[PDB]
Amino acid sequence: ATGIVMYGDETGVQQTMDQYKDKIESQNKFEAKLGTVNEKKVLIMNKTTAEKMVKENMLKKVVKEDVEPIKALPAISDEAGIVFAKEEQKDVVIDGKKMKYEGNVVIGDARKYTDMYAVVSDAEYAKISEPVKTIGLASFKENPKEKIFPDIKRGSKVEEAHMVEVK
Repeated sequence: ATGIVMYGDETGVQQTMDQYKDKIESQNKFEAKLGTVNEKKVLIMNKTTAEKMVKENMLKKVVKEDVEPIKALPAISDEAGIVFAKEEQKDVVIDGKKMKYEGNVVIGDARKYTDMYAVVSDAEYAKISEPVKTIGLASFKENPKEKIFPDIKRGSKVEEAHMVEVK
């Protein structure tokens, strides 16, 4: 793996990219809102953002003890947002709207930063008041696992980070 997915405030994610800019060959920033539902964390994004994550192969279905990138985002509409979680969850309500369960899909190669992931229409997302967070994907020119990754984890710029296999 040569990718690192990081989560946190935009400024912390950006500062981290900046620190390692000459070592990074590509990067992607995705905005989401981090909230809670039923004592669990939920990372909420809009359709436009989730579609872009699918194009980077960053939404991955959990399969046995591994992961496989989803190739299409399930249908999203104002009357039917979706939720991804480890187990079936049919009572997830976000901003008064019940989400439709769409399986055990995670960002990157493991469940990090949240318990569940929700995707709602762009118009629905605009109405959610929860704090905005940035999900950053950095693809490194060379293996960053032995020094860069632990330094990011020990640091205080991002809230969470994990190694991932890039597209």
